[PDB]
Amino acid sequence: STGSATTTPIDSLDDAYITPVQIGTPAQTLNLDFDTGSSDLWVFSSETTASEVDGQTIYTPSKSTTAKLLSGATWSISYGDGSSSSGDVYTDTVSVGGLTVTGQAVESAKKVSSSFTEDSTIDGLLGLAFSTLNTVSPTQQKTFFDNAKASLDSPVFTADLGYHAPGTYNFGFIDTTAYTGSITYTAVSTKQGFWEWTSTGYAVGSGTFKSTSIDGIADTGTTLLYLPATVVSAYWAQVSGAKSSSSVGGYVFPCSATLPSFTFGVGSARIVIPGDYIDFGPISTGSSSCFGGIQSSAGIGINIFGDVALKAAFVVFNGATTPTLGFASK
Repeated sequence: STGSATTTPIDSLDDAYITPVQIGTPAQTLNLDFDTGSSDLWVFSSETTASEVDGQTIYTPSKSTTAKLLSGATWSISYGDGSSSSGDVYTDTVSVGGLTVTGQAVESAKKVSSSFTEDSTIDGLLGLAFSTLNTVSPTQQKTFFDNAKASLDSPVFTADLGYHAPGTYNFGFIDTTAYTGSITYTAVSTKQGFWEWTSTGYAVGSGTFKSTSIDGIADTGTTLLYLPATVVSAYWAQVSGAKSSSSVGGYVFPCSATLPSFTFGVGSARIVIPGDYIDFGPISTGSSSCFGGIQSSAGIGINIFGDVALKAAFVVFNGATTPTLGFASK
């Protein structure tokens, strides 16, 4: 089997992407944030504290003839950025772009933090990291991909995120029309539960490539590109007037600037992030200070190849017995 679904930016800055997902019978369609950096499929629901719902579409298990309470199971997740959610668990039928999994754990939120409430466009998360990070207790549950894997034509999914435009998540096949040149594959460590890999270096603008190993995660649920302070400083040093602002929370730059590209290495291959992809617009409405899309990972504890980086590529998440990651230009 295969599946193919369009993923759409939630706003004009590509702060996140939503993908429609069919849950239950008859189908209830929710727009979920596909997240290769976490491993829980959780949704706003009829059980969510009313004051914490503000415009989201909810899953109502009592209206699904295929929903079953997973007795005794609870879940609770605290994301790196301080957001959180928790609740109980149903199993139900979940379909993504024509690909159907029966008995998928659908984690129903009883509580969500303010960041989730305030984002009316995101109805929940669909985790695509390794199932070892799943938070359901006392019986850990599998991700949608893990459940689908054996049925797929090939045990892969691909992320093709758009810049200020829709893109695609495919399951079970590689669309050879969706990228240019070749796909370069690189090793993955699953030791921390992530799609963790090592970039071979970077360049700033038309500058020379610096060969250096940068370990990090391919994380569709993170907006920005988080890299070591040395690398980030070298980037922003090429933008007149750029500075790191503790008050704002990272590097800012004059909105009148033209940003240089940023290149990252995948083996001997190179992925070029155009300068425009690194512009996250005014820090507040009407400001002439703009927020940067490349930020320091210092004090995160891990480097993160988030949407800024991934949207410059066609990315293969290869879930074979020994997983790997593939990157192509597009």
